[PDB]
Amino acid sequence: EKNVSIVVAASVLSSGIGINGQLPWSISEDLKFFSKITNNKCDSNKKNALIMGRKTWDSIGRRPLKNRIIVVISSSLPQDEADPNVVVFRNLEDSIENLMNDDSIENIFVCGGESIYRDALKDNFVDRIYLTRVALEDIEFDTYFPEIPETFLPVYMSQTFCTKNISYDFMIFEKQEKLKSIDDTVDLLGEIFGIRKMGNRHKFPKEEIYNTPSIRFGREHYEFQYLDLLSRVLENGAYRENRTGISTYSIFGQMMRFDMRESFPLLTTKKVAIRSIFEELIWFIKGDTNGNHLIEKKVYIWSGNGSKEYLERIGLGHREENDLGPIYGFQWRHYNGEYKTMHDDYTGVGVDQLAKLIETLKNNPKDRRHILTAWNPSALSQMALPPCHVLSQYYVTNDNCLSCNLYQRSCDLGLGSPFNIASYAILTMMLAQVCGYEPGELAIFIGDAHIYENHLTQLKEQLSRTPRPFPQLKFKRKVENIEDFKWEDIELIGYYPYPTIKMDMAV
Amino acid sequence: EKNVSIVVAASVLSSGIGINGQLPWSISEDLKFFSKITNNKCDSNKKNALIMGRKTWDSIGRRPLKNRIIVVISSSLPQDEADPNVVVFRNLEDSIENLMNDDSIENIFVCGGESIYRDALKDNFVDRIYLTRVALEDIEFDTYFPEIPETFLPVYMSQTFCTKNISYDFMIFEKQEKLKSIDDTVDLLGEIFGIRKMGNRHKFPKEEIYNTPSIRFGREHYEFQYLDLLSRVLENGAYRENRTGISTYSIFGQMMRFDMRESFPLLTTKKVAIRSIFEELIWFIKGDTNGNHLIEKKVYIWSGNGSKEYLERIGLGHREENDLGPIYGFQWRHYNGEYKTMHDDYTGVGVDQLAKLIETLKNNPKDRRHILTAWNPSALSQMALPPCHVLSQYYVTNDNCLSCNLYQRSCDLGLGSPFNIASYAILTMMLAQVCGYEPGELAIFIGDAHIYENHLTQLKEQLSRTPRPFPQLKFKRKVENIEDFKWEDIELIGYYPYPTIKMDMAV
Ligand SMILES: NC(=O)C1=CN([C@@H]2O[C@H](COP(=O)(O)OP(=O)(O)OC[C@H]3O[C@@H](n4cnc5c(N)ncnc54)[C@H](OP(=O)(O)O)[C@@H]3O)[C@@H](O)[C@H]2O)C=CC1
Ligand SMILES: NC(=O)C1=CN([C@@H]2O[C@H](COP(=O)(O)OP(=O)(O)OC[C@H]3O[C@@H](n4cnc5c(N)ncnc54)[C@H](OP(=O)(O)O)[C@@H]3O)[C@@H](O)[C@H]2O)C=CC1
Ligand SMILES: CN(Cc1cnc2nc(N)nc(N)c2n1)c1ccc(C(=O)N[C@@H](CCC(=O)O)C(=O)O)cc1
Ligand SMILES: CN(Cc1cnc2nc(N)nc(N)c2n1)c1ccc(C(=O)N[C@@H](CCC(=O)O)C(=O)O)cc1
Ligand SMILES: Nc1nc(=O)c2c(Cc3ccc(C(=O)Nc4ccccc4C(=O)O)cc3)c[nH]c2[nH]1
Ligand SMILES: Nc1nc(=O)c2c(Cc3ccc(C(=O)Nc4ccccc4C(=O)O)cc3)c[nH]c2[nH]1
Ligand SMILES: O=c1[nH]c(=O)n([C@H]2C[C@H](O)[C@@H](COP(=O)(O)O)O2)cc1F
Ligand SMILES: O=c1[nH]c(=O)n([C@H]2C[C@H](O)[C@@H](COP(=O)(O)O)O2)cc1F
Repeated sequence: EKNVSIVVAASVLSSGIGINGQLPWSISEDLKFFSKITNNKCDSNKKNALIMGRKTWDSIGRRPLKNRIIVVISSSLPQDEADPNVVVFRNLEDSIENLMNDDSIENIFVCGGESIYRDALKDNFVDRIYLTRVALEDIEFDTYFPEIPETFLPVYMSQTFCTKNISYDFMIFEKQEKLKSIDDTVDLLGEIFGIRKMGNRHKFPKEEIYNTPSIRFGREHYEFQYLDLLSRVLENGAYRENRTGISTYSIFGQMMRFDMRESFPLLTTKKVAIRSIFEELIWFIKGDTNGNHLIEKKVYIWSGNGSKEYLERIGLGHREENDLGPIYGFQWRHYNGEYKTMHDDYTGVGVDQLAKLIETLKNNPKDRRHILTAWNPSALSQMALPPCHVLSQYYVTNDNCLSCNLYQRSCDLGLGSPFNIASYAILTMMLAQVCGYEPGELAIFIGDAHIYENHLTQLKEQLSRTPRPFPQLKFKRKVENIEDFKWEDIELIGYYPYPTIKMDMAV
Repeated sequence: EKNVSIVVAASVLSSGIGINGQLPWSISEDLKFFSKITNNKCDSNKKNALIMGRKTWDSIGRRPLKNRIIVVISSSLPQDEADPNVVVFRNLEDSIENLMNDDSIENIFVCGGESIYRDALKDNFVDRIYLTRVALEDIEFDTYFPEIPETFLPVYMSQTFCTKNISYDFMIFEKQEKLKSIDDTVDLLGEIFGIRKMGNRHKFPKEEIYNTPSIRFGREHYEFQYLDLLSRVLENGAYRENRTGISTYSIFGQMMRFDMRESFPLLTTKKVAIRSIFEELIWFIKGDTNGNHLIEKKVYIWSGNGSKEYLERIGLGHREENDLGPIYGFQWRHYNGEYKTMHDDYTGVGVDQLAKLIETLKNNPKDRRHILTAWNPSALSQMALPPCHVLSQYYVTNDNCLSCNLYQRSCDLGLGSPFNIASYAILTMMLAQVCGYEPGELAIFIGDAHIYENHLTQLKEQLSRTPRPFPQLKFKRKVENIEDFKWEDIELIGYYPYPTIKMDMAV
């Protein structure tokens, strides 16, 4: 028995694959993907067979594919022995004669329209599925890819790629059937030493809290860098109290890694409020600490830490209603500046870290001191809340890309973390355009990674959703100064998330 | 054809296993390891056979081991059928009849003295070796474990454990003989997209720069967290210039993780100057920036950045010879203090972060703001060198352990990194004793991880050395204040490193 794999490129939601006898898109890299997989063989004196329907055979110009033998399923095509690279069969079952008879065929690929896909799955001929999920859904389709049967399980999901501002993935599905001593030794050592063995302090998450657990070795989509951290906290998190009335499950010392070259790290397993994230970031960039300016733009994330009852509770009753004090955006633009109120004019006072960062990224790109800090011990007592994202470093690669590292001392994985991922991604892209670079990578290093106990049912629901390709984010215009960005300048392309999940903030 | 494994506990350097008819040590957990490994079986109605010499049979009191059959090799013991749990054979080869005849034996273990080990290896009877490396060498031995033949390769090396201040490892050696489509798909995607696929920017290190490459899935010893970072830089490092004349190979965004409960992360692949590391750390704690105080104690690590030629070169010619300026230990003890010279009295000026950190660690252990920073933009111009270890956070676990996270913007993997690993480990243990806790974990997050080009032959030599168990570090007395620590108070137990490697610092 030889292998029979399905190759298909379908839309991410409705699984559309065609329109009016052709594809709904033109993605060059996806065709090169089709070519390399269908040519991938082990024996030199053998070829692969590509099965396709007649309409698909028409759509490719009715011309052969090099180094391969095309098999056309048709009820009315002549079975002429003229073309040795193209053969015609009357039904799909007969065309699977290559298995038993033809020993010159190594592997078999099904890749030819809805009619052939649906019959190849209903008759249980397919061993593996190569799916290319494309992020295009507000268009018209007339040919779809059938629903994948439950007998298949995902084993691979690539990172998100981008062609002509279109996001797409690459997945592999395997059909289900019915080193040995190293794992045993580690288990025995774990029985002897309790939590003395550090592995037992970092236990692998159980399958019941592992997002898409059938993907073991192919967890390439960088949203798994966030989802697996959720799983790691649910497994190893210590129940601990904190300044709020809501206890958490907390571990210490974690990291996440994200790409920004070919996609934008906005979570797809939950609809993330991208507008509020931006309006908070430009609020930091402008140097503003007036909490009213966010409420005037219908952004209330800082209303909890900016009520008169909260400020008098922490010893800042002399402060105005939403005067959050010297915080993010006051240490960015006026570091070590004497803070009075939020209405005063601070032009010239303090150290403008953001300005020095932009000027250093352009004049000395390979400098190792592109640092933006917000942890100022002399001003902590005056802040409405100590900074969570305390320090960030930036890096110019040899191909003119801008990467970013962030250390955040405390991380609300339910609310703050999805914001921190997107917020510092936008900041890096802003810094890249003003400095003339392209976006690079984003790494976030976390101290107290925790989950609030009132987010448990919500985050467990989020872990039940298999991720979708990351969207794209582009700027509509090039700005003179970094302060000039507006919400209308941001174009979010290809974002098809799961429904939003409500989670209450702990004050 | 059953399995024949060797179980042995030998010294780390000389491979001593016995003295005067008994063990050179008493490690309880190692006996539980011997028991669990020799009892590990698959069939309920089968037993394992334990082969041992006569003198070894004497050393265990001539009493049986539960659920197992002991096989004694002796030329003079009576072959009485009285005891069914003990059988005697006249030579080692005859006793390997367990393979052909007794189908009631599942696995075979050789574990009985130098004479049996050497004959079992010279006759090629052993399939696998379970080695427990013990860090005790300045004692007396009379029975040794033979040199492991080249036909064996290590496949596992556990973390370092500790019993009665003795460090030890657990290794597995396999004998050499004569998830398939996922790797193919990822390789094809790497051909289509160049450095567009993030995996190609983080290529797995080649075997020629991978320390002990035969250990694929068992790289548990946390010195591999440092050695693999060296391998990762040699593979992906971009050749970049910097403020010095010595270029580096640099990557961005890396992390290392170390245990501190059962061992001390002092590198064994190179003899690390631990005294200089400590004398620099207490120099930081005391708040001292006078570089002469380190030179007076024969510690010259800061002499390069504190020469009259270097200081005048970077615009500090007004400064005294070794006046390094407000640096580590001046932001620790006197944050935001106006720095004059190194001779002035700074008692009372600035924010004492170290004092507040200790007081916060004791009074509010689960607080999420145990932060010690050294990045002060207002003082960077006055420093002889901006801080490399810029910010650190501390964490109290539910079992009264103190963990530490460090963000390092720039990392000299040849010189600074071995110091940074050990230094912040010592600092965390000092903070743990003054606050009444035990050492926890150490995680180091790195920005610009690089290797200087004049360290290439040296670090490749270091990568050729298989690691040894981490040592132990204990304090001889409980101190009143953290400033009271002295070098004589530190006892380094079980440190048997490889010879030191000379590497020049880039000024
Ligand atoms: N995104 C992707 O990966 C792909 C998309 N497509 C798109 O899908 C569309 C085409 O698919 P689709 O509409 O389903 O047409 P098909 O490609 O499935 O071709 C159908 C033809 O195959 C023959 N056929 C099908 N079933 C049988 C049967 N049971 N017995 C005998 N003959 C059979 C018939 O030929 P006959 O009339 O001669 O009897 C039929 O007309 C196009 O738009 C194409 O571009 C196609 C391939 C891949
Ligand atoms: N750290 C560890 O893992 C272990 C350490 N040890 C230690 O090592 C020491 C003992 O080892 P060791 O000194 O080598 O003594 P052995 O344990 O190897 O026993 C030797 C005896 O086995 C018999 N024997 C050996 N070879 C032959 C042969 N070719 N034909 C017939 N009989 C043979 C002889 O018994 P006879 O004289 O009756 O003929 C010989 O005296 C002890 O200190 C023990 O504690 C032991 C086991 C494990
Ligand atoms: C059958 N078909 C429709 C089509 C389009 N995109 C797809 N995409 C995927 N992922 N899977 C499919 N089955 C698929 N099929 C095809 C098949 C081949 C070519 C084609 O020109 N292939 C060249 C591509 C050459 C190149 O781009 O380098 C080859 O050599 O295979 C176009 C459409
Ligand atoms: C043959 N021998 C010497 C000895 C000591 N340490 C070793 N350590 C290792 N790693 N490997 C060996 N072969 C070894 N052998 C032995 C064998 C068994 C026991 C013993 O008492 N074993 C108990 C373990 C008792 C316990 O768990 O405390 C068992 O149930 O097997 C002591 C010494
Ligand atoms: N404990 C604690 N956690 C914090 O995150 C935090 C912040 C920042 C912040 C970030 C995000 C939110 C928030 O509500 N996000 C949302 C989530 C889902 C759907 C919609 C939204 C939406 O905002 O529309 C609130 C606050 C300041 N102070 C804090 N304290
Ligand atoms: N560029 C750059 N790199 C740095 O590491 C650095 C430091 C800290 C430091 C740390 C270590 C050394 C050093 O020489 N270590 C050794 C290594 C092997 C064997 C012996 C020694 C020994 O000292 O005895 C020098 C300096 C201050 N300023 C710096 N600038
Ligand atoms: O950007 C943010 N990210 C974040 O994770 N938090 C959460 C983390 C923690 O749950 C809470 C309070 O921090 P702490 O209790 O350490 O003072 O703020 C707040 C932000 F503003
Ligand atoms: O504790 C230290 N750790 C460290 O890694 N360096 C190295 C890193 C780098 O090679 C150099 C400073 O880089 P730069 O001056 O360009 O920021 O010092 C120096 C220390 F003092």
